[PDB]
Amino acid sequence: MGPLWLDVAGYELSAEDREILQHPTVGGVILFGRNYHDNQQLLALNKAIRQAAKRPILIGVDQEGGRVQRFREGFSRIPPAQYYARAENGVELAEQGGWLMAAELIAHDVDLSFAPVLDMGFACKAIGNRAFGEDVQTVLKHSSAFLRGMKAVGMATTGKHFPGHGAVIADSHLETPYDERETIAQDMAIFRAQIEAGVLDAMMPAHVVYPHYDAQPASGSSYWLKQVLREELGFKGIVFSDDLSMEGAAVMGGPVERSHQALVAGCDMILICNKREAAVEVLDNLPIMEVPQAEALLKKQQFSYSELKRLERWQQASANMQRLIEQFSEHHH
Ligand SMILES: CC(=O)N[C@H]1/C(=N/OC(=O)Nc2ccccc2)O[C@H](CO)[C@@H](O)[C@@H]1O
Repeated sequence: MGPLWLDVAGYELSAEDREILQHPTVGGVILFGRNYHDNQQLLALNKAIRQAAKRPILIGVDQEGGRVQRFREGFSRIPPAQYYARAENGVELAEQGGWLMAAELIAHDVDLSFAPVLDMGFACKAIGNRAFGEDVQTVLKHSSAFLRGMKAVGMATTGKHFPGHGAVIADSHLETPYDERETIAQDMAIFRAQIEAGVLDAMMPAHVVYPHYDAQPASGSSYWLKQVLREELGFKGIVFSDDLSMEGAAVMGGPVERSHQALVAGCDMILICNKREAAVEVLDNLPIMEVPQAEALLKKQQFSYSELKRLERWQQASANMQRLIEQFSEHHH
């Protein structure tokens, strides 16, 4: 596995896709809604991806629940992460949500969901009800349960967006938001806790500048990714970059330079989404490096959707998640 996560255009692989996936710089494919038509098509696509790579390759997706669920039709709907804490039995429900989400992905030959969100609060429009709560303890109580669910079925976990994206409430009018708070201790406490617990296999940093701490976005900052994340907090897992196709070239250079800089800053792996031309430029021009420790993120269990549906745990979780959505969704009222 190499450092690069890239994506494909549609429901099946093109000839170019099959060629690219063999490249040693590729480590993973991130799937989007545009790669999902139906359950059988998804299984076929994932088989094809793994066959084309001719070595282990990660298949990942943003499948959080609520506003962020790429595969919906023919899957169980998972609620916004916010909903668990709104119910009296929120800890049990959060575990069910994590388990169900992860299990259905595993059953369709996906390695991992980029989850959970450990951001604090609902006031950042991009985050909102993706957060488990608005205070440290509510977020920890419910995210920990969600994590336990994911781990129960052998899915690797990813905390995001380190050191916390919950309070980005102003618009910088630039490509990189700023969070101007003099202290983000509460936000970081959540990440510290989950790292110490040993329950995060990976971390995605925030593309956010925290000027009272450091001048660079966390996702491109040695301060955040090395000094804090590694040395102070003792994180031993995989660090993913921000989506590099998002970064402008006027300051950061072209996609090859941006990839290099992310890796030097402390990322293990880099993401280039929705920009095939950039991904190919990086494959064509980035010196080859291996990320063997990424193999830790490969899913640990194998089962089919038929098998999953025969489990009481599935029958209950699916019913309970639909009911939880119905309890708090404005759409269902
Ligand atoms: C803060 C946030 O929602 N980041 C998401 C995220 N955000 O990506 C962008 O914001 N990309 C972008 C934004 C503006 C212009 C071009 C790309 O991408 C990752 C992969 O899909 C997700 O795992 C992250 O959760």
